[PDB]
Amino acid sequence: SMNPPPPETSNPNKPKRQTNQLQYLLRVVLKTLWKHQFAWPFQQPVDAVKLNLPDYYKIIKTPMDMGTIKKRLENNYYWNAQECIQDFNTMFTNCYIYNKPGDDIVLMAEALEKLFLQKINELP
Ligand SMILES: COc1ccccc1S(=O)(=O)Nc1ccc2c(c1)CN(C)C(=O)N2
Ligand code: NA
Repeated sequence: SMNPPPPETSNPNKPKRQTNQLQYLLRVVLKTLWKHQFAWPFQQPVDAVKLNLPDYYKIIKTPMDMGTIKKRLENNYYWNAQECIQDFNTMFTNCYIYNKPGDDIVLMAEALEKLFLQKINELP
């Protein structure tokens, strides 16, 4: 039932880059998912305590969320767009691993993932 430390959004010895694809990821891909009606459960690390998911971090070993991704993009944390896309991917996959098909949270993820894949297709 306890919360690990959240994923790092800074790392001084990690090599950083600003690519036009990273800037799109923040301006278009994240900005869009963030405003969606189903974004709220993914805007911060899962709080296993408040949300009574005491098995969450017993099951999910690579947690990720949009609050973390957003800060990482804001902190120029990534080397390339693929690293960032990978964090979105981890976020979705965790949801599908942890919860059951037909859970409301799964239908939420599923709608953001459809939207995500549509906005990523238009990646410059
Ligand atoms: C039943 O609780 C919920 C159902 C749908 C959406 C959100 C909630 S909750 O925020 O009250 N609790 C919740 C319940 C389950 C999850 C999560 C949150 C977050 N998450 C990423 C996950 O994978 N499972
Ligand atoms: Na650098």
